[PDB]
Parts: sequence; structure tokens; C-alpha cells
Amino acid sequence: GLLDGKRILVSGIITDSSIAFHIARVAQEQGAQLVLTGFDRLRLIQRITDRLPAKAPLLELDVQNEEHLASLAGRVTEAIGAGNKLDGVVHSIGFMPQTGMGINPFFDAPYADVSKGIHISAYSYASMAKALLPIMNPGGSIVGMDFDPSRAMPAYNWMTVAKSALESVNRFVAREAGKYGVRSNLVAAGPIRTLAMSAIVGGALGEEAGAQIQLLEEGWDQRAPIGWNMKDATPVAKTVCALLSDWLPATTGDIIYADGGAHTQLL
Amino acid sequence: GLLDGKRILVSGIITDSSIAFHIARVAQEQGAQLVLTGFDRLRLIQRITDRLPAKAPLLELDVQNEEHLASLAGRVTEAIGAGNKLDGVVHSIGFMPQTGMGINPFFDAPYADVSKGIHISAYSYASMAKALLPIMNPGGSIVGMDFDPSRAMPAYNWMTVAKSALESVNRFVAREAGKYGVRSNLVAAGPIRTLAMSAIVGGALGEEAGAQIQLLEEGWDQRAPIGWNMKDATPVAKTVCALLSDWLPATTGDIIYADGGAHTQLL
Amino acid sequence: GLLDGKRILVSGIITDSSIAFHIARVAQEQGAQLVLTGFDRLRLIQRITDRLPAKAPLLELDVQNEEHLASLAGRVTEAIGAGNKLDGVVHSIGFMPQTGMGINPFFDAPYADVSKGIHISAYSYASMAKALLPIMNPGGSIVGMDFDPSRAMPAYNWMTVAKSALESVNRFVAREAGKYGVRSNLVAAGPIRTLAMSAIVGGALGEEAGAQIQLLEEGWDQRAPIGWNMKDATPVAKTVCALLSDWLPATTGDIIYADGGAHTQLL
Amino acid sequence: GLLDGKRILVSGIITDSSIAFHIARVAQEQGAQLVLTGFDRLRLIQRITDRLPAKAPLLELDVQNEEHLASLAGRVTEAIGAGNKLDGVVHSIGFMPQTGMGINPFFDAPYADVSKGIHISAYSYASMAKALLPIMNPGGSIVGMDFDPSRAMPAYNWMTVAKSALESVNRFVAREAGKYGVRSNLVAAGPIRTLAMSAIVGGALGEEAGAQIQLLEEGWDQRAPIGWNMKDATPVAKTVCALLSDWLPATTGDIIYADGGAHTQLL
Ligand SMILES: NC(=O)c1ccc[n+]([C@@H]2O[C@H](COP(=O)([O-])OP(=O)(O)OC[C@H]3O[C@@H](n4cnc5c(N)ncnc54)[C@H](O)[C@@H]3O)[C@@H](O)[C@H]2O)c1
Ligand SMILES: NC(=O)c1ccc[n+]([C@@H]2O[C@H](COP(=O)([O-])OP(=O)(O)OC[C@H]3O[C@@H](n4cnc5c(N)ncnc54)[C@H](O)[C@@H]3O)[C@@H](O)[C@H]2O)c1
Ligand SMILES: NC(=O)c1ccc[n+]([C@@H]2O[C@H](COP(=O)([O-])OP(=O)(O)OC[C@H]3O[C@@H](n4cnc5c(N)ncnc54)[C@H](O)[C@@H]3O)[C@@H](O)[C@H]2O)c1
Ligand SMILES: NC(=O)c1ccc[n+]([C@@H]2O[C@H](COP(=O)([O-])OP(=O)(O)OC[C@H]3O[C@@H](n4cnc5c(N)ncnc54)[C@H](O)[C@@H]3O)[C@@H](O)[C@H]2O)c1
Ligand SMILES: O=C(O)CC[N+](=O)[O-]
Ligand SMILES: O=C(O)CC[N+](=O)[O-]
Ligand SMILES: O=C(O)CC[N+](=O)[O-]
Ligand SMILES: O=C(O)CC[N+](=O)[O-]
Repeated sequence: GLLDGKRILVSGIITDSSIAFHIARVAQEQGAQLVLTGFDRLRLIQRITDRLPAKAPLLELDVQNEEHLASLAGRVTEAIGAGNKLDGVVHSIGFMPQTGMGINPFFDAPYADVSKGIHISAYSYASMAKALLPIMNPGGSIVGMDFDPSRAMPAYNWMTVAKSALESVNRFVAREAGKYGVRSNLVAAGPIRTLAMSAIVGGALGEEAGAQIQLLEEGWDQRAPIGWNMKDATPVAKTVCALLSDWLPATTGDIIYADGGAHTQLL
Repeated sequence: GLLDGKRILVSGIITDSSIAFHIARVAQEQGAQLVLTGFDRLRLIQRITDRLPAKAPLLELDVQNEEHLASLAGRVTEAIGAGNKLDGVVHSIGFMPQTGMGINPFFDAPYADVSKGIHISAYSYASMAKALLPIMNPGGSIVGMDFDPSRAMPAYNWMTVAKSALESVNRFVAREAGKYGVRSNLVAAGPIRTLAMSAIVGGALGEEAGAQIQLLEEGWDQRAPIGWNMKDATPVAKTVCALLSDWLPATTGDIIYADGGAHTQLL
Repeated sequence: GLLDGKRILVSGIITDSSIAFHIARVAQEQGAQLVLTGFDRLRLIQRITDRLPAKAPLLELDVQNEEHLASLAGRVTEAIGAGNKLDGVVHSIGFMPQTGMGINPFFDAPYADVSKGIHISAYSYASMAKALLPIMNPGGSIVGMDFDPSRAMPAYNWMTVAKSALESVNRFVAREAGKYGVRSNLVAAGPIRTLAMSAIVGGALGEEAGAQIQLLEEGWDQRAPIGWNMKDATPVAKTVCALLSDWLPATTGDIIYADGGAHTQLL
Repeated sequence: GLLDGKRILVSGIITDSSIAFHIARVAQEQGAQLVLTGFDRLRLIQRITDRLPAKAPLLELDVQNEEHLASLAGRVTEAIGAGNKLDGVVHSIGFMPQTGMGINPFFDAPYADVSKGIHISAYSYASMAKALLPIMNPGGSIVGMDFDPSRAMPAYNWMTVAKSALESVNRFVAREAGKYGVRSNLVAAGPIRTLAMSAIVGGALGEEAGAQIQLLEEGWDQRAPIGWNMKDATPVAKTVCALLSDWLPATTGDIIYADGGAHTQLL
């Protein structure tokens, strides 16, 4: 077991197509004892997570709720038991209002919506680290989900800006995490066919947006020297578990690219 | 004159130590007709800008004020004359509340403060582009002021995150600017001894923060193969004018490093 | 005149489609006094360069010839006159044997051929800097021609590896150049339809290789927010002149992208 | 066992201080069946490798020897047995003549020495890939040792250029490796006190060189949020083993930084 007898918090499960679900699944398969956090639809998330190989306590976490973050460490300690600490934390949380994405013009996205997006997608990685580092063991690992924003691309728009902010936050979280002997890193995943992506490809945020994202997917597999399967989140999940493990102990404030090596090729 | 006959909006003058003041000065020296935008203390800015080689109309622009941005293009056209468009736009605007910087711990920065900082420092570049692109000529140039946030550093904290977000926004503005035949680029300047900068070195955001920024400055000059004078904004100002000129016509969504080449050296 | 009164050595003119020819043309148009350097076919280069706006002394330089480099500074001083120094140096030199490029498998390139390519394309930038820095004025500029090798691509193969080596060498040349008050920078140009480029598209280095280069140049124009005209070297030439000028005085060991902003966009 | 049942070739053991020795050690600890390759001093290498947890066949490989590379796959197949293939390949090979490093001026390095350096340090990664990919299983992994050359630094000089070339080669090897279902990645390690490094700090390549490398070391630990122990190669070894494992299956043509996160921080 890669994560044998490691206590790992996993956020960001909403459906069985969620990357976080596949992270949670592979984590438990490798002997990790999980604490799950969920947002808004808790009855749904509890039902979805019942299909995981092992049962895991589910805590409510809205990263925009200061009370939720303030109480989180206590609620996690209650779930995993007194005198026990976290060895792992997975940030798999991302949102951007429709106005900040798709055929909705880049300039027409009002800041109130962008701010909400940056709050949930970027700042939330710092606030999660703050809440949970006090209850994290030395040799611990914090991992966030990233989408390479080094270059602008159609439709992703302000979500790309939010990911650029996240990458920057990760490098600062790493500074703080370092004091606790804890690593902080992002996995830059290739495109994964979640509900949200499938909807976007289906034209949910306008036709050209779906068209450009479908062209982006196809270009991604073409470029990737080992190919890229957008319907298979397992390679991403295994990469998150690699960073949660003891086998990247000199990597922090950094980004691991689980993208089939697409970002290393132009074509 | 590098910018002979070019009409250029220049934001972000507050004092004569402002990078924007030195941009404005060098721009006018090179035959540019300037429109100035100023925030909050207009009587002050009007007095400061009277020392510029040529007199320039000063417009009020708070980038957080929706009415100011909505009205901006009209007020600019009124100043430069009907049937006349801008050839240049300088974003020299930046702010992060005290909580987002210095010895004020990175995790203790409330999002309301970080959001206000990202609004003025990152989003404002997109909203300035939205307002002004409709009144910009083909072959035009938009330039923003950047501080390399590729790597985390002490004290700069959430301002670095704000700069990471700005870099991402610039790449998207470039996509929109391209339709108007306009270029969008950032100048990544080295540390410049502004009033706010001197205050920070003086320990205005805590002793440890001032100590770290002073060590960062000294390391910057050491690394820079052509040295770095933090008391000389002229090389930064000349670099902005180079991007405002017709002499970088194939560069857009990009970053020019006016840092003495410090970012290209480890030491 | 951007380069009025400046004495600039320009290498790498072989035909009138050469980037160096357009660099030389734009430089002379901006009041630069040129020293030209040519390889092997001197009669040809002399004839081609007669079409430049002004006549310029032509010196033989094979960068693989130690005597040519040893004697260079002397021969340049004789041409521009004793007591006069160079203000500018353009490295527009590039070669990789057929085996190092095209459908010729990457692994099948003999090192003897790769080494010849790296010698001419990468090391020669350091060689030219060594020979010429002693006869260069303070505030001077050395500029090399680059093709972004940050990501691998089809056909370019070992030429990409050579460009990666050049980028690295440039950063070290900048350290040495710094002592002389001289800047060292690369222009990362987009694809330009030179004789060799046209031949390669025509299938000169195999059909599949020509097909991939044609898809690369087409993808380049699409990505570029301000488009990319591969038949127009003028934007590249103007960018070199910008670096040779006094208007990027805080940029060294660095890379300016004259690529229509293609490298800042994914699509 | 992380590498349970995996057959892995490991090059670049010369002493027990070698990074390759620690890679080899940690690999065997994790259930890997090793083939070792050695250069020049074979009686020494056999003696050194006797201290490894398990007995491993040692094959002679000079990467500059065409006969050695042509015969390698056969000699490896003989060692691991007919109908058995490699699941892993470790390139831990690096050399640059004294003239290419230290206080020996950057410009004074003759290309013959630089070419020899680039041959062993960069090209050899492609040579090993060519020889060994035919006898490598799907889901296989090739790993090379890298020192981040993204920024120039004192003393490392042409070895940095060689590492820049290696990074570029890796991205091309990945394209070829991809056809065999094999990944190709570099581990960018922080400075490790090998016999060679200890000698350099001792002033073996001049006093100023040793002084700069000692300042680089100390700055590295300072910057690294989780610190950096240059006397501990285990974190580098564990990182190579992570890439050799099945736990980074979507990472190829890429670079993993085993540097304490030093490359993510400025200070
Ligand atoms: N799907 C892709 O193609 C892709 C690629 C790379 C990176 N990512 C990143 O992966 C992460 C996971 O997203 P996904 O693709 O699995 O989609 P998803 O919708 O399944 O996951 C997003 C999660 O964010 C949670 N969330 C939203 N707002 C929240 C809030 N205020 N507080 C707490 N949780 C909140 C949702 O409940 C959900 O569980 C995101 O950070 C996303 O940006 C996505
Ligand atoms: N000084 C440095 O060391 C340094 C280094 C690199 C980049 N920069 C960047 O240079 C730019 C200019 O800053 P500076 O260093 O000249 O300092 P400065 O204080 O002189 O300039 C900042 C400007 O931002 C303006 N501003 C603040 N809030 C605003 C708002 N809501 N609407 C409109 N304008 C607003 C201020 O009025 C001021 O004119 C900033 O973007 C800064 O981040 C600074
Ligand atoms: N054409 C493109 O698409 C493109 C794109 C970006 C960068 N570049 C770079 O621009 C530079 C100029 O090449 P180009 O595209 O104008 O083609 P070109 O063939 O016109 O220029 C190459 C030049 O190299 C010279 N040269 C070759 N071997 C030499 C040697 N041993 N000593 C001295 N000079 C030697 C040739 O004589 C010729 O003048 C090269 O470095 C090339 O890699 C080209
Ligand atoms: N030690 C560091 O500070 C450091 C940091 C990062 C990366 N690296 C890289 O790690 C790798 C291993 O080097 P090291 O630091 O363990 O030092 P080392 O001297 O122990 O290892 C170098 C190895 O290269 C081998 N070698 C030299 N020429 C060869 C040839 N022609 N054919 C085959 N093998 C040959 C030597 O026999 C030796 O085993 C190198 O690629 C090095 O650049 C070193
Ligand atoms: O967030 C991302 O990066 C993917 C966009 N999406 O489908 O939610
Ligand atoms: O804003 C910056 O990037 C630096 C100057 N400052 O205000 O601290
Ligand atoms: O060298 C280059 O980058 C392009 C010139 N060429 O070989 O076609
Ligand atoms: O090879 C390296 O990068 C480490 C320097 N050294 O001691 O050989």
C-alpha cells in the first residue's frame, strides 16, 4: 500500500466522475484512511461516496464559509480521533461563474463573479492549508488540482486566471507548510470528462466554446507522447497519490503534470 | 521621437517617484501626446504632473468604479478630440491591503482584502482594456506594470499572487486586443524605490519584511549581469516606451523583463 | 533613426530571404553603420548585400574556423577605423546537418553531425561574443536569432536541442557581456519562409516532415493573437533593432518573442 | 515494494557518493531486479556495487563508444534472460572537462571539450534510449539526472549548457519512447556532495569557483521551504524510483524537481 496507514483529507467529490472521487478511490486502494469534505449537496455526496472501496467520514466544507474553516480542524480531529493528525490533504475544489467562462466575452465577466471564482479556486487552497496544517504530521503532503494556465486558451477564460492565482498561492502555502515539515504541490491534470466538461462540450456555455474545448481535447491526445484519455481520471488520481506518498519527499511549491506529457510538446 | 505623434493614456501617477511619472516623462520626451488618469487625490496628481515636460489632460479613474470605466472612453475622446483614437495605454496601477503583505502572516490575509488587491492589480488591466480598446488605433499598444511572480518571495505575499493573476489576464487581453490590431504586454520591472517601497524597507509593514525586501534588492543588483539601480526608474520607463513604439510589433500577451537580467541568473 | 550613429556587426546573410538581410536592411534604414560577416559563398553574399540601402564592408567569418575568430576583431577595427568600437553585434547563424532534422529518425542523428550543428548554432554565439566584446562600447548590444525550444516539435529535432543550448549560452554570454556594460539577448522569431524553410515545406527533408512544418506554421498564425505572416521577416528585423537600440537597456541574458504572441496561447 | 518485479538498468555508479548508487540502493530496497552499467574503472565499480543490498550484473558502457551502445541491448538481454525486457532505465551520467567549468573563463572553453561534455551529459540520454527502447516493456520508464539550467549560475558554466541540451533531448526521447508505451523524464536534483562536488568546494576548479558553489549550496537550503541536505542523496533516489514506478503514469518529456522546492522560491 503506497499510502498504507496514512490519514488523508479529500475535498471536491460531487459525482462519481469527479477527479476527487478517483483520488479517494485509488487512495483507499493503497491503504489510506480517508476523511471526505463535501459542499452543499451532502445527501448526494454521501450516496456517491458509499461506492468507495472503504467507508469514510464525510464533513461539510464550504471554503467561502469562515465558520466551516474555523471549525474544520476540530471536526476532522473528532472523525480521526484525539491525538491523531492528518498525513495528507487533497484540494480538488474549483468553480467559476458562467460569466467568467465560455462564449460569455472575457471582458463582460463582472469582478464580483471572478472574485467568487478566485475565492473558491485559488484562495481556498491557502485557507484549507491554514485550517489543516495545525493538525498535520511532519512528512505530510498537501495537493491541489491545477489546469496549466501558463498560456491563454479559449473558453476557460477567468478559470485559467484563477488557476494562475492558485499556482502562485501554492508556492506561498509551501513556505508555511515547510515549517510543519509538510510539502505543498499541485497536479496539473489534462482535460477530464466530468459532468461539467461533458456539458461544456455539449455547448452548455455556447457552441464555439464547446467546439474550441473539443478541439483542445483532440489536440491534447495528439500532442501527448503517451496519448491522453480524457475519460480516464485514474492516471491523475495515481499522480495525486504519488505526491501524497513518501516517494516525492524533496518536491514542494511545485507542479506535477499528469497530462500525458502534452505540455512538453508543440506539434 | 520614438513615440512621435502617438496618443497614449498613462495611469498610475501618484508621486514623482511613481514608475508611471517616469513612463509619462520619457513618453513626452519621445514626442507622445499624453492623456493622464489619476485615482483619489487629483489635486496632488495635477500638481505632480505639472513638472512633466509637456502639459497633459488629467482624467479621474478609480478602476474599482464601474461609472468611471463606463464613461472613460468618452472623457478620453473629449480630451484628445473627436475622430481621434489612442495609439497607447499604460496600466501602472497596483494595490494590496497591508494584511495581504509584510510580516502580516500569509494565511491571515482576509479574502475581502486579497480580492480588493486582485481587483486593482490584476482585473483592472482587463477592464481598462475593455473601456479603451474601442477608442484604440490599429498598431496600438497596451502595457501593464508587472513584478515577476514565477517564484514566491518574502513580504510581497498576496501582491505576488495578484501579479501571477495579472500575467494570466494579460495573455487573455492580448486575444481581445488582437481583433483591434492592438498588442498587450507587461513590463516585469526590478524593485524601484517608490515612496511605498522606501516605507516597506523602513519597516512600515514590520521589521522582518523590511529586512527581507532589503536583502532582495541587494541580491537583485548582484544577480543582474548589467547591475540594477532601484533608485533609477528610467530603464523601466524606456522599456515601456519600447513596447508602446512600433519596434516590438510581433510581441503580444508577453512579458518584457526590465530587471537588469536578474531573472535569468541564479547565483 | 533608432540606431543613428551606432556601429553594428550583422552575421548570417546568405540570400535576400535571410532574416539577417532584413535585420541589416531595417538597421541601415534607422541610421546604423554596418559591418557585414559572411560564410563560404562570399561572391554571392557580396552581390546579395549590394541590394541593401547603403554599402557595408563584408568580412569572411566561418565560426568553426579559429583563425577567422582570432583575426575578427582586428579585421572589424580595420573596416570601422582605428579608435572606433562596435555598438551592436547580430548573431543570425544557424545550421544542423540533414541527419539531425526531418523524417531522418531523431535517434539516427550521429553525434559528429549534432556536434557540428551545436557548434554553429549555439557555441558560435559565445565565440562571436569572445572575439567582439573587446571591441564593443559600453551600452552595447549582442543579439542572437532563436526558435522557441521550450517544447519539442516534429522535424526540427536536433535544431531544437541546439536552440535550447543557445538559450543557455546566451545567459552565460550576458554575465561576460555585463563586465563590458554590454547586453546579450535572443529574438525568438516565429517561422520565416527562408529558402531552407520553403525547401523543407516542399518535402526536401521527407514528406511527413514538410507536412508537420506546414501544420506548425498554420497553427502559429491561428494561435498568434495579432496573427503571424511567415513571408514577412520585417517584424522580426524590427524586434532585433529594438534590442540593438537604447530602448531595452535593463534586458540581458533574456529572450524577446517576435512570434505574433503565438507562444503565449495554447488553442 | 514500489518497484516489485520491475527489471531496471541503472548507469552512473562510480563511488558510494554517486547519486546512481543511492538510486540503485533504494530501487533494490523496493524489489527492483537491477542491471548496472559502469564506465572505465570496472574493478572499482564492481567493488562499490558489492555493498548494494542485492547482487546485480555489471555491464561496461562508455556512452561515447558506438560498439558498447550497439552491443548493449544483447548484453542486457543475456543478463536478465531471453524473453525478458527492461521496465526501467536510469541515465545518471554527466561529464564536462575542467575547461568547461570553474574559474576557467566561460569563453576560454574550446568546443572540442564542450562537445565531449554535451556528448556524455546530453546526447548520451538519446543514445541509451535508442539502444534500450527495443528491449523495454510497455508501461516502462526512462529517467535522467538533471541540474536546473533555466537560469545561468557561476562555475557550472558549460555543464549548465549541457543540462539545457539534456532537458531538450528528454522532450524528444519522450516522443520516441511514447511509441513503445514508455515514459521519459528528468529528475532536477539540488546540489549533492559527491566526491566531484566536495573537490570543487575544496577549490579543485579554483578558489572563486568553490566560493560561489558554497554560496549556491547555502542559498539552496535557505530558499527550499522543506530545507535541502546536500549530504543526503536519498530524497533524489526516492524521486527517481517514483518516476520508475507506476505512480506517475501520465508524466513524460517532463522534469521532476527533487530540490527541496528551492527552484519555486526567490528570497
Ligand atoms: N475536469 C478537468 O478537465 C480538470 C482538469 C484539470 C484540473 N481540474 C481541477 O480539478 C478540480 C476538481 O474539479 P473536477 O474537474 O473534478 O470537477 P467537479 O465538479 O467534479 O469538482 C469540483 C468540486 O468543487 C466543489 N466546490 C465548488 N464550490 C465549492 C465551495 N464553495 N466549497 C467547497 N467545495 C466547492 C464541488 O462541490 C465539487 O466537488 C478543480 O480544481 C478543477 O479546476 C479540472
Ligand atoms: N515599485 C516597484 O518596486 C515595482 C516593481 C515592479 C512592478 N511594480 C508595479 O508598478 C506599478 C506602479 O506602481 P509604483 O511602484 O509606481 O507605485 P505607485 O504607488 O507610485 O503607483 C501605484 C498607482 O496605483 C494607483 N491606484 C491604486 N488604487 C487605484 C485604483 N483603485 N484605481 C486607479 N488607480 C489606483 C495609485 O493611485 C498609484 O498611482 C504597480 O502595478 C506595481 O505593482 C512596482
Ligand atoms: N527561418 C526560420 O523559420 C527561423 C525561425 C526562428 C529563428 N531562426 C534562426 O535565424 C537564424 C538565421 O537563419 P535564417 O532563417 O535567416 O536562414 P539562413 O539560411 O538565411 O541563415 C543561416 C545563416 O547561417 C550561416 N552559417 C552557416 N554555417 C555557418 C558557419 N559555420 N559560420 C558562419 N555562418 C554560418 C549561413 O551562411 C547563413 O547566412 C538562425 O539562427 C535560425 O535558426 C530561423
Ligand atoms: N551531484 C550534484 O550536485 C548533481 C545535481 C544534479 C544533477 N546531477 C547529475 O547527476 C548525474 C550523476 O552524477 P553524480 O552527481 O552522481 O556524480 P558521479 O561522478 O558520481 O556520477 C557521474 C557518472 O558519470 C559516469 N560517466 C562519465 N563519463 C561517462 C561515459 N563516457 N560513459 C558512461 N558513463 C560515464 C561516471 O562513470 C559516473 O558514474 C549527472 O548527470 C549529474 O550531472 C548532479
Ligand atoms: O476547472 C477546470 O480546469 C476544468 C473546467 N471545468 O470543466 O470545470
Ligand atoms: O507592487 C509591487 O509589486 C512592489 C511595490 N510595492 O508596492 O510593494
Ligand atoms: O533553424 C530554424 O529554427 C529554422 C530554419 N530552418 O532550418 O528551416
Ligand atoms: O554535474 C553536475 O551538475 C554537478 C556538478 N558536479 O560536481 O559535476
